[PDB]
Amino acid sequence: PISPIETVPVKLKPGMDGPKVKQWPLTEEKIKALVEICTEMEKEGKISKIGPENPYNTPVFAIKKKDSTKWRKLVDFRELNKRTQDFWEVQLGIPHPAGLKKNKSVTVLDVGDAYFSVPLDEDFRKYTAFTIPSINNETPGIRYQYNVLPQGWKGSPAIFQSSMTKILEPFKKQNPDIVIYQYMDDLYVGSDLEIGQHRTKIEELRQHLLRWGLTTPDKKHQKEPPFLWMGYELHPDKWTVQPIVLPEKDSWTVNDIQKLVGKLNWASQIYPGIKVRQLSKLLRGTKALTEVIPLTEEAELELAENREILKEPVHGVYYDPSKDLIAEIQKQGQGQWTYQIYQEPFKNLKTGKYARMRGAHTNDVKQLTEAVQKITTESIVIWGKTPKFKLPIQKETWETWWTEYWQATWIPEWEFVNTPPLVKLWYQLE
Amino acid sequence: PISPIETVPVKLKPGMDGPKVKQWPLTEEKIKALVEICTEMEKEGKISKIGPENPYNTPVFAIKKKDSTKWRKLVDFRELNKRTQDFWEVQLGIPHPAGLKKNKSVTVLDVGDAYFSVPLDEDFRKYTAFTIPSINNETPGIRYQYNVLPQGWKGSPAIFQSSMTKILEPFKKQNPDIVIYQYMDDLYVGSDLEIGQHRTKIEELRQHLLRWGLTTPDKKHQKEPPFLWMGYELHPDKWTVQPIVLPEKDSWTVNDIQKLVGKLNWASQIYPGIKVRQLSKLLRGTKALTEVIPLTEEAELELAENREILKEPVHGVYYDPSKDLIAEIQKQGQGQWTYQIYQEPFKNLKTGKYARMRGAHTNDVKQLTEAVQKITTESIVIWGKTPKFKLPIQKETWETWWTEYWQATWIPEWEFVNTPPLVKLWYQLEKEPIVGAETFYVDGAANRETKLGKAGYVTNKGRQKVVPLTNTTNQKTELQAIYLALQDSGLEVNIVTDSQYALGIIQAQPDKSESELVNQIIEQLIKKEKVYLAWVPAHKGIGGNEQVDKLVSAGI
Ligand SMILES: CC(=O)c1ccc(C)cc1N[C@H](C(N)=O)c1c(Cl)cccc1Cl
Repeated sequence: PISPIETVPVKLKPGMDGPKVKQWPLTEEKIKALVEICTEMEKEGKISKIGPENPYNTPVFAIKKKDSTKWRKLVDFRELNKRTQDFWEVQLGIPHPAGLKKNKSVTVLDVGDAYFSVPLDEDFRKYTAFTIPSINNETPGIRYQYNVLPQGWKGSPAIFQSSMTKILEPFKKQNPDIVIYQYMDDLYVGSDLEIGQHRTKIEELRQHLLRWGLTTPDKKHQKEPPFLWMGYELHPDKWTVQPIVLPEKDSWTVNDIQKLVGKLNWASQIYPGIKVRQLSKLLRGTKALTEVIPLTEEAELELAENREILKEPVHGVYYDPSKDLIAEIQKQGQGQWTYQIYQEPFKNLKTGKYARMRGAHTNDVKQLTEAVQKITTESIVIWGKTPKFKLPIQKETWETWWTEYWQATWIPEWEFVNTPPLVKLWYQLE
Repeated sequence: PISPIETVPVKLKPGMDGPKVKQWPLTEEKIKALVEICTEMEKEGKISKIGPENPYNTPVFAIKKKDSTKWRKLVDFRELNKRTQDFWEVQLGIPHPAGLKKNKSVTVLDVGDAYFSVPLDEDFRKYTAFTIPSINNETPGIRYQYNVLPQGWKGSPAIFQSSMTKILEPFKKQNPDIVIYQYMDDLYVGSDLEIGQHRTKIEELRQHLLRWGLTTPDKKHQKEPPFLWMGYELHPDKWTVQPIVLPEKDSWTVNDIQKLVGKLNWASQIYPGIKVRQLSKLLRGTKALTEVIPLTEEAELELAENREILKEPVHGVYYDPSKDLIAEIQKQGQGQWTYQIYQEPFKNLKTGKYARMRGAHTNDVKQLTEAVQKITTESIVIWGKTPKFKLPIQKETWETWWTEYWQATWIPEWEFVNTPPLVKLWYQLEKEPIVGAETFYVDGAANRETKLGKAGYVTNKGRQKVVPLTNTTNQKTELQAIYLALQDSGLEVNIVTDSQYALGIIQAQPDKSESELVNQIIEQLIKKEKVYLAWVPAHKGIGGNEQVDKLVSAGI
């Protein structure tokens, strides 16, 4: 049904035309699924095929977000955003609650299906153009364009911002000590009450939502070993750490001392004022390796002294909203990985480790993907911004498989590290 | 014959106007050669004479081809295409024959004046204005204007294509399963019906199109069975590139060499084995197509090694989804690998090659994997599917690779295969330092400006050594120093370094690198029993480095 509701005229940053991104080749199964989805949406008036006059485009993908059964239609609006939303980052930006992080428990739930009913500016749909790729370039692409509000887009929830707040009041009222942030198709809700009491308050909001509109928060269902029920429950209470960790035992041989000092010299680049000379002096003798050499006096003063500087470190812990967040992950153990987020080199905002039960699915890629996603949400909460990921993998490899384990509505900007970092330690950071 | 099809809306680039080019007249027989066409084109409705209003001009040309009996004209919209908006990439991608389904009968129709039948936006017509003054330039009032798609205009391809796709829409409905592919001025229709039963539907289609203003000149079939599309030669059950002849000179240039490589690579699709490692390695020089590049001994043994295959014709099969897909990869050496994809044994579907160029020293495994990639990507692009991989590699060797390497990857279904060039890891550096092995603290450098360096070492057991070097880099030194440390060492050794650079290359566990030295080092690394390696700061670093570098510096 065509809704007579009025739209909001959308004008991006002049001197910057619409997106003309390249549609990655997809699996047959993937294209057909997308065809299904689209054909359905086409009926739902949501989208409409276009002609050649529309030269713009946008990537599309097939995900299995729900619980790996039905296909979700992911859309890479990473460009359109830059093109519009970055000027609608102020022109309609949603402020971030700097306490959300200080919270004790947070839950994320989809609310993308919300904008589907809302109409889109007439003089702008063109830019929403996306294409379903034909196998082996058989026929040209199947071209459509959103007549309503796009899910993947950032300018969508911005507009829905109004209608959202309004619907939120009733809950925000009866429940004041509950924070709510709206980043794209998702709503993050934070509470300080225990899980049980908290989980119930959720179904509440879930139900409340379904009450005030066809806004249907995708249902509950178990999955992993310790049986869950619903919602991605995050706990920013423990969102902190110092993954440094020095050898509490292995500090006897030359090598143990050798390799040690090297890391410490890299640490210089981060934590300032780290004395190792008194220590490095104990090896200057070109002595034989593996020789079990005990620690001296004046050298022992450089060990404990700088071992406490790593426990409590603060200096320039400033986050610049002007600058962008950069997160680079590095493969470590057979299951563990390490991420470091900063905006300026060595000025580490948040360092964290990741690891997926090495056994259920010891997939190299799967992990990375998962990690990327987790690292992302972590920032959203903490800064309400998506980092540019420096990914340690092959450009092509990724553009082939990320969409295989991608369980998010959003797609962060990424780069690929083709360089081996000697920064790989037992427990590495950046 | 115009088309009643809905013309798509066309406009100019933001705040831009149509071309205005009062072309210089030509009182030649050419001036009349035009009216012959225009006053028979306007008759056919293609164009129309417009009032002396605002319509701005565009260059006209009444030229005719060499001895062309039909004196046909041609107008070039070079400036117009500048003003007109951007359309959708008509033929962005290209369909590769290797991913087609074998059809019993096929026929190709000529859609020449196809563009001349499709109408043009009623509001864009005015931009196509053109004029033609006669003799004494006393009658310039011979201005026309296009109504259909102008030949050589910007939108003509995208639109037409678009229009056409919409024109076939209803036809492939009343009788689906009939494969119809359009390309520029071509229409490749293919169906699995007997010649007669097949030729039936064809005439249907023709009349169908005929009812849409578009006409098919050729009565039924005219295009001979062996088709030539983008070089590709097409046949009902096979495909190849019939014409693939590369001449032999004695002193060619870059201009000729690039083309040679071009043709060779083109042939890589089917002709299995075709290599270009050395054949291209020489183009590395400052591009100057008119500069003659002296053939090398290897370049000789390669071209000849290539011609060997190219001299004899080989074909490729088609796709049959019902059967599974498979591809096998094999190493050729010097960073050159070759792959073949097929469904039925020796029923080659397609082949190709991958090469790690411009870069140097890389693991054999990294490549095999990189290879898998190029293919995977290609498989999907063509069949939209991932093939079962048949590759020469032990699971164990591979496992330890991804477990040890830093960059993350993923190689789907793959099975082992046997072939002399068995890919493997010949060595592995000791994780933990060796207890009963000599230690070789090493150092090296060079007076960057003088180009003369010094490499050497010192051991736990005061076994020093130093060797001067000239005409080398600071890096070549750091490496040389290790080769030494290896040479004069025993079976199991521990080596310490000050170069992060030197450290890497080795850990990469590469092999067969064009770098002579690296090879001399690799071979050492293979012979050895155990080998540990560590790294420490270059300058302010001690552990011995505080005396090993003070020993290798003398001159500046
Ligand atoms: C995408 C496609 O079907 C296509 C693309 C380029 C060319 C030259 C012919 C094409 N199809 C034709 C056809 N009418 O089906 C074709 C096939 Cl399917 C197999 C072998 C020869 C031929 Cl001519």
